[PDB]
Amino acid sequence: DHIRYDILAQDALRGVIRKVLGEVAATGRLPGDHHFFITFLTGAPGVRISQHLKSKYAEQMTIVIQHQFWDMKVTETGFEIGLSFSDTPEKLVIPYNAIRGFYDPSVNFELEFDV
Amino acid sequence: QDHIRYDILAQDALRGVIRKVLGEVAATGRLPGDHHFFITFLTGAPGVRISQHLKSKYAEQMTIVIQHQFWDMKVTETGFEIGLSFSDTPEKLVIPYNAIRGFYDPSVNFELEFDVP
Repeated sequence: DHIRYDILAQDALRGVIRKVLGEVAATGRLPGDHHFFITFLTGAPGVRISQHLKSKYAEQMTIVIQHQFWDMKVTETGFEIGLSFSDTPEKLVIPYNAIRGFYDPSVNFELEFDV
Repeated sequence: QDHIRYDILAQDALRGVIRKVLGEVAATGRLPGDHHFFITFLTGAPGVRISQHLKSKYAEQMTIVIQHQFWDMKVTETGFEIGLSFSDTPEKLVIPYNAIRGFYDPSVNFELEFDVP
């Protein structure tokens, strides 16, 4: 039991999500008809949100990076993005370890983690 | 139309798990707990270095077991090297990571598969 394959795998997969949106942010544009549905834990450590959003999605929120999003920056720890809302601009930092689900419908790809 | 190819990205990532695990063992020199690996690879793939004895005994695929009697395990950038005994004649094997087709750890029922061809 000395080997935590489950952890190792999820860090590895986690790092795929890093590479991906890592190159989407490089060019600012999203390739072909691609787009992501990243589901994360609003209260996870490392997460940077607003009491506004947190008082809206107490446990977990699901953003959607499509057509045009903004300010997306991608670090080894997580991704920062802009999220224009009906009444206020929001900017959240979502650390990878906080992501519990990544879904890309264009190529029917799905990742799920234990949070 | 896929511009990202998640599969190739997931595969190299998981292949990366085999690297740190095999690399951790190569460090110490002993498998932890009841862990042991069933590594299946292509004897034909390039970079693979095995003897005529084994290449003839095994056509294209082969499954090796790292458990009780292994020596000189060296993890490199390209793949890894391991020493095992087959029918009492010691052997040295060079397996490049991209030649691995499957990795199984019966100890904790953990298996990984790749498109080795």
